[PDB]
Amino acid sequence: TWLSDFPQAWAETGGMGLAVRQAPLIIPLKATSTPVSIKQYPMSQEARLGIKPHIQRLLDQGILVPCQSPWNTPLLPVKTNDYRPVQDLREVNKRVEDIHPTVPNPYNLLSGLPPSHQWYTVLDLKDAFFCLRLHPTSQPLFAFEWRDPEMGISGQLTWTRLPQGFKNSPTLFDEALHRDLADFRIQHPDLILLQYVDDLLLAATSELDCQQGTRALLQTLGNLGYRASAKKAQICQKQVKYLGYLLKEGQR
DNA sequence: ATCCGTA
DNA sequence: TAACGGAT
Repeated sequence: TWLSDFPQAWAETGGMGLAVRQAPLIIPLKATSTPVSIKQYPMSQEARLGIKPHIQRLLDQGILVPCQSPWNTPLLPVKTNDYRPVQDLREVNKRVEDIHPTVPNPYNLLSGLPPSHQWYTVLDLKDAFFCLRLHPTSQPLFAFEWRDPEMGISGQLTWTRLPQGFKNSPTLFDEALHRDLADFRIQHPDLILLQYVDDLLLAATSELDCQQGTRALLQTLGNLGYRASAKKAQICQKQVKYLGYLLKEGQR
């Protein structure tokens, strides 16, 4: 199967990703920016318990590390009745220098799919932002408080990877992956590759070309340190769901 | 929690 | 202005 020929390429079988060719990201602040320290709002035990194993996992993965920083933003519990950690990074976002929004809207992106290429593969990358390292100098920006009263735990944690909730993550990820896949595009002139942050579409003129192109794309992604979702993967189909659209016969 | 945008 | 939906 596809899952066994490319074990490195799938979130299921490859372990965590890390885009090794991408230098750790440095996040420039606006000229007048001063650190902001917002106090953590008290969390109910239910929400704390709901969130705890997620925090523990990220610590075990090295994605969260202890720290002490002049920046602090609130951790929110967000619920299905399962709680997930959602950091409110809005006051950090306002203080970070703006970048040009280079991710195309899906309409314009799909306008680049010729009707000549009707064999499709759709892959989405698992925990994409977490594959990009954050430079130690910018890590402090994203600190929050983790207090576990019934374990005598207090202190800040922060991210070593590009974080959810950060206004520039989607754009920075899209740009990083474009740099990492540029050569692939060069080696495969006959293929169409659409990238929308972590959502990929490969289109080919024939099923053979799609099979051979998908193999090469999976191999490339795994080698670069990215991980595709095998569960959601749509491989060499005449019809696929991409970015809310149904792609079929060159339509949509 | 807090911030932004329809009767 | 109260109220809500959606966002972090």
